[PDB]
Amino acid sequence: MQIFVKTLTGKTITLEVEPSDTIENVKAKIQDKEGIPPDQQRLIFAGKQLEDGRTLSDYNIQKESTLHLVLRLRGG
Amino acid sequence: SKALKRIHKELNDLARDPPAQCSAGPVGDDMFHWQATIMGPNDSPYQGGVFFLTIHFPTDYPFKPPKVAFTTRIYHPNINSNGSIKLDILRSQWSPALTISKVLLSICSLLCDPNPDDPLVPEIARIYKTDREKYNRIAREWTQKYAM
Repeated sequence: MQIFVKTLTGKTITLEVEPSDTIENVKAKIQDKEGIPPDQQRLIFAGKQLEDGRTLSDYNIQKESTLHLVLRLRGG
Repeated sequence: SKALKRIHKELNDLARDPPAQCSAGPVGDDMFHWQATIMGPNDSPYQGGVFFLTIHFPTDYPFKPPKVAFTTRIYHPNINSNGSIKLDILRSQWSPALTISKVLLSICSLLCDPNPDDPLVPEIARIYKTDREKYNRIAREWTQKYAM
């Protein structure tokens, strides 16, 4: 299924993901499409910061959900 | 205050040996409030640009660092579009032994040599690392539109 990742510079990255993909996996897919290392990635959805070690279904990210990508300053 | 006496010593230092393509000084009647200009380094995408910075010396200077931000838009991995500057000596590696001259020279070094592995703008950092020609042509365009 496809989820959208909106960045702060205004890009919208579309990822092909599965409900069982973990946040760590999603960040790896963003690293694959955009080059940003996972430790620079801070993912927000439905008022929540997404934790590595939960899946997309843990936060109920369904088809065509829109995540927000911001900087994780610890990695930057 | 010991901050004021300190700021005068550093301004006098800058008047002794001014660092090339770097000037700075108080904006007006406020000695804690400075403005700086960085001339874009030649053999950088910023060549020909003049980049303005605001500098503020907090009341506890030099035990806290000066606050420094670009007011000229600049395309850089460690400088966001607000002019906020990610540079270690402005935060965790500040030392009362450092001067505003060394701070300015560090920002000039950042322009010619960014730290893309610890960026403030991850997208620009990736462009700089993986497509330097694109980084250069964007930074030149931004220099032309905003710093000239």
